[PDB]
Amino acid sequence: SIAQARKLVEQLKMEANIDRIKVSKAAADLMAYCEAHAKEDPLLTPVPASENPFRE
Amino acid sequence: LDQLRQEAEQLKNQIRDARKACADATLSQITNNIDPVGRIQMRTRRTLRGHLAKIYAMHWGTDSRLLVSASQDGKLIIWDSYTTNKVHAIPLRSSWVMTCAYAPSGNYVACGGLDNICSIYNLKTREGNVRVSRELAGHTGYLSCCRFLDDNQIVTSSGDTTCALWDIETGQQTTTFTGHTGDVMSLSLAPDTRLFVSGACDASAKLWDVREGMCRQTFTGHESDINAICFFPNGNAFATGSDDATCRLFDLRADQELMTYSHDNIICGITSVSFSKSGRLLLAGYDDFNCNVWDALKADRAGVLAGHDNRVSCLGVTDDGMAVATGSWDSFLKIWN
Amino acid sequence: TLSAEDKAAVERSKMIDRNLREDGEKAAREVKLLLLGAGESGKSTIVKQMTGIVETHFTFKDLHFKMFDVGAQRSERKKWIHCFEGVTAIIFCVALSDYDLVNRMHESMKLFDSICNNKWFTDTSIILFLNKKDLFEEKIKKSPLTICYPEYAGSNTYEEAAAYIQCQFEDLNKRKDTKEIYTHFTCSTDTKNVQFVFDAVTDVIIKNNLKDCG
Amino acid sequence: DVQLVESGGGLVQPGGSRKLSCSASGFAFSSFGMHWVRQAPEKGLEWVAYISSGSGTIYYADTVKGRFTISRDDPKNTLFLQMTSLRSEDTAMYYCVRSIYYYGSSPFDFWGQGTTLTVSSSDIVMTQATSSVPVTPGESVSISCRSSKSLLHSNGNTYLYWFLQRPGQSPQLLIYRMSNLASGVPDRFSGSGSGTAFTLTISRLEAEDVGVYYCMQHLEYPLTFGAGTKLEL
Amino acid sequence: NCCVFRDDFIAKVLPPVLGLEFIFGLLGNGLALWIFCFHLKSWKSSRIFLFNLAVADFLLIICLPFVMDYYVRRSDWKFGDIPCRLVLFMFAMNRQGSIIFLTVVAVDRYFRVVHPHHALNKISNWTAAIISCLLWGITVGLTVHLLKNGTANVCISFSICHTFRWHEAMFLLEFFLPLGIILFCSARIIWSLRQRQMDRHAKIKRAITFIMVVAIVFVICFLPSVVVRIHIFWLLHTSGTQNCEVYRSVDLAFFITLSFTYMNSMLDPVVYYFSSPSF
Ligand SMILES: CC(C)n1nnc2cc(C(=O)O)ccc21
Repeated sequence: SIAQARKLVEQLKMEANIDRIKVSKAAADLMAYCEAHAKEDPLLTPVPASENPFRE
Repeated sequence: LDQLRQEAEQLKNQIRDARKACADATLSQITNNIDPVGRIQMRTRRTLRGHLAKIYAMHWGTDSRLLVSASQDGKLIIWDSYTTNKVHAIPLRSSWVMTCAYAPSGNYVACGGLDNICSIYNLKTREGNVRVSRELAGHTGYLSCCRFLDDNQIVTSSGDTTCALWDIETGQQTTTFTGHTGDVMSLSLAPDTRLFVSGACDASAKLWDVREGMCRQTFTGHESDINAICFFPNGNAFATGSDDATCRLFDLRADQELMTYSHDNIICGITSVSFSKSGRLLLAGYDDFNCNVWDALKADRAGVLAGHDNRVSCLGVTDDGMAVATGSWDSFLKIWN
Repeated sequence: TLSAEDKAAVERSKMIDRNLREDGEKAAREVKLLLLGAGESGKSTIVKQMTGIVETHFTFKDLHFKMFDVGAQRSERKKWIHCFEGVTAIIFCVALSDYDLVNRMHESMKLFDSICNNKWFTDTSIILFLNKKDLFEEKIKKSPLTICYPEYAGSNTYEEAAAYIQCQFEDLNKRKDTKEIYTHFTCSTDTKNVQFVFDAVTDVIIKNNLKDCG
Repeated sequence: DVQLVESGGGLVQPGGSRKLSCSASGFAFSSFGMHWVRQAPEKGLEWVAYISSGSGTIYYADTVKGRFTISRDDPKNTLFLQMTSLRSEDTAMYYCVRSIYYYGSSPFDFWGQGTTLTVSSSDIVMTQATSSVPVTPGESVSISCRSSKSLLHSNGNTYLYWFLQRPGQSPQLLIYRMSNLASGVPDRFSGSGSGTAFTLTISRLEAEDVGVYYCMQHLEYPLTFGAGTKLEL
Repeated sequence: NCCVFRDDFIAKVLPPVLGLEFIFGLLGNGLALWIFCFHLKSWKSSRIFLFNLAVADFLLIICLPFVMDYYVRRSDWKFGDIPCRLVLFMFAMNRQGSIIFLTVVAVDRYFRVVHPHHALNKISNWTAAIISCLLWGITVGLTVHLLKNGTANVCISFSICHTFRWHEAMFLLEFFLPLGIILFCSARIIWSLRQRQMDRHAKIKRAITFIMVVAIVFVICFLPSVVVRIHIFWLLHTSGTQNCEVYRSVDLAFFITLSFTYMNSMLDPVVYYFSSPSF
């Protein structure tokens, strides 16, 4: 189990050494992407029945 | 001996403290002024029939017109969503199938499940019939989900708490991802394709790296098994559906949870999660006979896709974002819009 | 309305539907039997009397039986157990001689409580099988059953327990209204085990037919 | 390997009867529709008959309606065409063509070797104005085949096919649905156009591409082939 | 021949109660046909046949409103020049469909609980519809044959006249054969299900009461018509006719019996919610 514990410790060190960005910036990026691509979402805005392939 | 455990606990505490330091105004504070998506009414445009058992998985081809559905009947039907036709009816060898995958090129479909064998079927044979190109073996447990990389590499998640990237031509485990504790119940591939995330039953999700082959990040915050997972279209966030009726959207860059999509009216588990084309909408295949579609920026439920007579097992959205197929345990696919 | 290619595609779809219907009818004519167990308990003996999932096709009295020996699975049972929602019976082998071995009957009873009371099997009968009768009788002669069941009081001889273990297996069924746990001591029996399976499956089929029919 | 060999030829007196049989070989015959295409000794191709998958619906050409009978034997993997009252104009060498119809399929993928038969002494009219055109190797050529009806169905597909026949060879498919290249064909070939107007485009025409090029409608099931354009020099 | 009939005070007092029972049966048949709206979760061969019986009930249940030609008390029918000619066929259709579908459901139950592993128990729903239409065609057949407007009063006509030709024996056989089939099926069901195998469950008990109820309702509803027809045939054989007081009393008894034969319509929807999951 010593090898397993050493592997877990090394994995924890690797997963903790990573630099993390601010959550506010990530939320802003998510909102910006959603707003930018909301135009090309037929799922959100119902497409006109002419362009809908599933007429059915 | 115990020094290693103490160091691991200290590292975990340091990681939690670092995440808390990176915390700031929540997603609600940011996207509070944004208007609601509005009520979303969604009609069953098509209702594919022909399965004689419970559907366990579905996947949309890259053309967003062909989908392959796997059911405990033992059949792998490839539908034509536009006209509800059946292009192929593959007679899977082992009737206990619990996953399916349509290759991006459209020339292959993968199936697997309780047999612990991932079979790579072929579609463009010169003989005009589906022939098993390769049956991958090596997983010591039930296969949960498989996803093609481009055409020859396929990654699988099995009940042996390990994920593996294969080489179809060689048929050998090129890379094995280990580090999970419980059964890896679902898998999802990033659009960039160099990363993927898996949600295991140990109430934790990890960010794997296909190239180098180790868990880049570990996400926690659930309280039960993670039965489904999906990437945000931008490839910087993913959502997990747990057994405690809580879709949770994490972020890769901040290494944190952003929301907990929960409602007191729901007490049932989750089976499938998928975004929309822009990611503004997040679907969810709740097992209480219906799928609830929520706004992925304000956590408010914004419509119900009721109409299934049994548990909604598998769910998927087309590449172009024109439809959302939901496969229930009632022997019926259903394409919405 | 539809072009030539579309008409031929609909022809192909109709042919696929016909093949699916035929295969579904053939499958429904068959009878599926999940086979659980405590491990080493004697599933080999019963499967002889007739990786992952180990199927077994054997026919009797013009009836095609399918036994899904699932003991090879090592994952968590909660995730894949719902796959067997449609089985018409659940054979459950239990090692009678194992009462003094290592206390394995407590594990077997826990497994029975987990399976019988599981939400997915509220209406599927359990064909309990108690085998290793000769070894159980020899052990009962050698030692009493108080090792595993101290609450038991009796002469500690075979059949003087009146199948005491069988009683403890039956009362473990919480929902006695919607299922019947058939029991049958599986000795050599001169191939009567298959007969007991056949009567139990026929009874379950009759119950299913009547439930469906009005 | 997939191979289609047909037999039943030979000289026949006018007004007689003869059965022509196709011998399938290893391409899952039971799920393949089959056509019968004839070639006049000096003229272009012409559709004859067709039997669907599973011996379902069945069609015929107006010239041979009633006179000819087509049947298939899936267990024997053999295709039969029974002809009665053969006329003088009925002389032709008959090709045996497979075709599978589903979304994204490639109908008329493979053509049999062909059986030579001699006899002793709607209807969208496709057109190929250019009878022949010489071209040097390494150059780019374009063959135009104007139709007489809008081939663009409401589904968006344009049911036009392009076939190239090498000298003394069975015709092979080049482009299906006016834009999708066949499997195994070189990328040089390319089709384009619009409703009632199509033009195959081949760039850097190499050797072994000389032959008669045929266009084909598939909208109205009384199919019609083009007159055929031959490439020389 | 006929001697027509007389003493219609009973036929003017009690058949009003018959019409009230018909209205109640119409309500029951509406409840039974409400499966198209509510109880459409799943359709099986047994459900198909039960819905067929419901439709056969509803035909007469709606034909009773078609009996709305203003005054009708004892012998005063009006506006029946053809209307009632169709009404008679509708009533015969209801009776024959009820008989045939009772026998069909009894045989279906016998096959389901005596030969369990038999292909018939797993008949495809389309095959159920096909066989249903086939039985409907047979019923319309017989009915026509048996029936084949203004007779004295605008609407009075039946088998009161004795034409012999032994067709009465044909009708009696067409009743007895369903009775024999149903009795045999019920006896085999009970004997096999209870004696050979224990089957002491409450579900089993309820399924036993179903067949008991079906047999009892069938015999009670349809035996009086058979016995009165047999008595009429015997009176035709012995002393012939012209003693029309005796056949007048017999005809009054036959009207009383016919009251129960059409009360079978109101007794029919008992099976729904007496042996099937409903409400
Ligand atoms: C309902 C009312 C018109 N009514 N009164 N006696 C009747 C006899 C019959 C009959 O024998 O078919 C039908 C209707 C009758």
